Amino acid sequence: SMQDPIADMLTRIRNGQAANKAAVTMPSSKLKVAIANVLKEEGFIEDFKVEGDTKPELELTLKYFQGKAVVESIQRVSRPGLRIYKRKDELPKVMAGLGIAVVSTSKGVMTDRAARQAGLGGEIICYVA
Amino acid sequence: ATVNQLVRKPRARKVAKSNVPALEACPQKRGVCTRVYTTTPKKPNSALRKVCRVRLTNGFEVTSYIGGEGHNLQEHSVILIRGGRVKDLPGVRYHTVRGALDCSGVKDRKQARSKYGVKRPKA
Amino acid sequence: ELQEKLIAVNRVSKTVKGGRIFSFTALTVVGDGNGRVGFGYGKAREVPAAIQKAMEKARRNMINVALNNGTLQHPVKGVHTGSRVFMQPASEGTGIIAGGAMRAVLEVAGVHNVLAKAYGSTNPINVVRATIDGLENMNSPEMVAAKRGKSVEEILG
Amino acid sequence: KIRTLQGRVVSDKMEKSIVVAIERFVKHPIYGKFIKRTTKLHVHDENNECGIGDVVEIRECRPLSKTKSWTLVRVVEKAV
Amino acid sequence: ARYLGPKLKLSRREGTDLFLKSGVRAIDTKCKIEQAPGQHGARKPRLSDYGVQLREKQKVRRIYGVLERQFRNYYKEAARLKGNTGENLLALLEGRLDNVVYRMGFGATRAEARQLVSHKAIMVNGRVVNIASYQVSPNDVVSIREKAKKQSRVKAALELAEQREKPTWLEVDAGKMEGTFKRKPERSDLSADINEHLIVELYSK
Amino acid sequence: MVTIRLARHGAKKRPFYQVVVADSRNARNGRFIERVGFFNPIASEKEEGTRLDLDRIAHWVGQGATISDRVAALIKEVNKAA
RNA sequence: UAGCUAGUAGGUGGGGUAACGGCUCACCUAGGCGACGAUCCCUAGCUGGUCUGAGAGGAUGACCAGCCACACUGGAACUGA
RNA sequence: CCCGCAGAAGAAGCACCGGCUAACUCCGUGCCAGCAGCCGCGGUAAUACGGAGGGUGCAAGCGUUAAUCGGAAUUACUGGGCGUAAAGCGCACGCAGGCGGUUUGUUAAGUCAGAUGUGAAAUCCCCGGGCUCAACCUGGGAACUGCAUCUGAUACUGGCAA
Repeated sequence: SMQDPIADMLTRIRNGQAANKAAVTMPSSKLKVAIANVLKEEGFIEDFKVEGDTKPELELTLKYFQGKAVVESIQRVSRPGLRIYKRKDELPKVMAGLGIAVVSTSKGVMTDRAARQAGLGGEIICYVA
Repeated sequence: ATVNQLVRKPRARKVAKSNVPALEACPQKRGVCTRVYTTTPKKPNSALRKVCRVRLTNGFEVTSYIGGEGHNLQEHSVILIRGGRVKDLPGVRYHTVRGALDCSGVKDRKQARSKYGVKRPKA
Repeated sequence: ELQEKLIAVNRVSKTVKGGRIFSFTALTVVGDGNGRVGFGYGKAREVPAAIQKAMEKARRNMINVALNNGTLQHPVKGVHTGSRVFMQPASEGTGIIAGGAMRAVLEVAGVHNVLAKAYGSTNPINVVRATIDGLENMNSPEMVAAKRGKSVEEILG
Repeated sequence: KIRTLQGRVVSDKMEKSIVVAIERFVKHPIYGKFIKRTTKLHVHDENNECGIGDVVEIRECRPLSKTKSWTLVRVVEKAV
Repeated sequence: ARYLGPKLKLSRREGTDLFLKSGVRAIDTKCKIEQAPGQHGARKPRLSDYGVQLREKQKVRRIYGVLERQFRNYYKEAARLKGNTGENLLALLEGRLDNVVYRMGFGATRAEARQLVSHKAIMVNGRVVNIASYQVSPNDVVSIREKAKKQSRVKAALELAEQREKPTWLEVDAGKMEGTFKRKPERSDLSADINEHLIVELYSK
Repeated sequence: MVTIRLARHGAKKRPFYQVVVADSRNARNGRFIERVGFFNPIASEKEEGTRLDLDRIAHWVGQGATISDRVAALIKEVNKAA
């Protein structure tokens, strides 16, 4: 009954990239707009924006290189039935480090590579390699 | 599936039953060999397989196969059995160690002599 | 220069009004040892007629796989109808530690140092296609930094 | 500074002594889900100012009975 | 140990020359290689991929004379070492002094060169060793003892090795039949005809 | 009493004693309190045959520890200078 | 094996112990534990570790070290730090 | 440990050889005798039984049995399934339990970072040292993935308030 909105966000990106949709709209949230900024600064999406005041609408324009998606895989690792937290030294490297893992640290959400050089770990959200 | 159900009831490991239940963790046992006789195998094969009905020293009473060509077992010979089924005989799970305590080695083996227990034809 | 390898030969049957007709099916792989592998599967009435029919299908079904200086780029999974091949770059974890019918598809591509395991049905026809799509799903750092990130130094630090 | 444990009163029917359940999120050893596990404790209190359903801070003391080694510190969060 | 047997029949099974009888006889015309490892030597097997891993192990063992339980312990100490397991394995076999004094020329054969260690004859850094398996550190000299030296053809086994390769990671002088051990060999320095991949892949199954 | 004594380790005909602080009621290689050095009688004249933590030993004898006779000869052959 | 418990659960007081304590008595209260498994049954010395395994795990507790328990069987106390 | 001396003199077996699985023919025997881990071999030309020759593997051992893990992703946390292969309760309502939209504040339990105490020694691992090498012994370090307290962080989860 919509108990994970974060996995609903990655599912819309996954199904949108599979269906060759040019853009994906979803109900916005403070956490969704945070991890969408991680994908935009890392190059998986383009040009996310929030339209609305009381019921805001997160809208992401997906990315294609040739006739293929950019996110080949976007998994959700800490689902609400099983939360996963990692220390600094066992933060995962996804697809040998050429695909990022969004980790929620106490200094905001960032990639795993950003969290290692910042020196702290946290709840890992998704493997968006 | 469903990790919250495994917490309630963990993965039941399948127990493993032994295949030779004549006092497990014993490499051999010793029995007195009542009723040495010969029987017939299962369907695609045909011979006269020579078996014992040995009475083991722990109180069990099992049948055991006698390898090699011709034996000397007679009804009271205290022998030594080991594991290993035969597949041809319905419920023979053990072999007799040829060479041990009453079971002579097989006459005129010259090849694979440590099985069938014969001692290196000197001359 | 185009090193070949024969995987397996079966004896398949047909069962017609007279009796049953036996045919032989040969599964082969070819490769240059450089990152270009292809497999062929031919069937014929004789064994050497099938192995050379399968080479010709293998020479024209070659695909290009980007391997990282003798080994893979990243771990990869390889599902294809009952075979669930997993691989690992195994950074000079020397040898092709891989099962039969996967050992030979890796030695002709030029891969020298994998760790690999075949889960599921280890049928040799399916595990060959299971690695070959699994090899081509593996992407290079200079081609993943062509779509995201957009320099090689950014995605690897 | 002392180890102070919080918890909620389950029953109080026994004459200057009380039982307090304490909850702890323990990560499961094998599976890794954080299970909520209870911990009952027989807690001593003179002037027995507590009822059922009441959040108490307790602390560990010398044995005061067969089962009691914990004593009351203060009652926060009074039951309605 | 040491197999004691028809030392050139092992070379016929591997189909190569393992350098096992090049002592006084120069060349191996008198062997009938490539045609009879046994009675059925005219046949050619299909030689499945387990067998080509096996024959590569048995080639490397029969060159250096190591038996299997000692050879397996070399693989364990080449797996845990740093770097290339296949190259560390050949670097350990080329560090035993029965192989080293063969490489220095003091023995015309590795089987002779280790019987020169059962002569109480070879001496490294003052000490006589008696151990074929002695790993030589890469700053060392070896020498022949005064007692069992100049045993004329064992001295003539030295000049035989001027016709063979003159390896790189060694020096000799033939003064007192003396030599020294530089750095451990490279993979390119040694024979470069054997596939150490197949030995590493053999022990993983 | 709390004693400072040896504890024989090593191989047959090749001993290796570890000077150690233990309650005297324990076994020779038994339960101890802290290891405080070692002593090799088969030292082979190379660099080392005995090493003792003297400030850690002198901490113990000020608490009432009793140094046994062989290790008392060891602190005399360190000589506290050379 | 689904209910178990009457010194049982708590309180006061006296006694007892090197020491807290139903540790033991008298009295008062009627509690205490249990489906995050009480009780009952079967098995078992525990640990550092060992074996296996890529790992996670599974199996295990010989030797060596730490702790416990026992000394023909069932009891009991004496002496004594 | 070292020196001297008759001196090749005192010192090589065991299993396997159809497939898996490295290694083959001949004779004997004829669904008998037998083999066998599995699939199965034997009914007159047995590379499968029994000898012999030849070979392969290992070696002062080599086989067999027993036992445990592995292979077994066949109890799947990592890492499986449930239309027909084994598997969705006959269908609901529901307490305990698990999970929970969105915004701000606060708390800091989970979580994260750092520190301190501890996690006995030995083993295991790393760099060394010593027994002629090795096993073995040993120095130093790492590790002991843990637990507790302290001081921070506040994205997420929980608590509390709106």
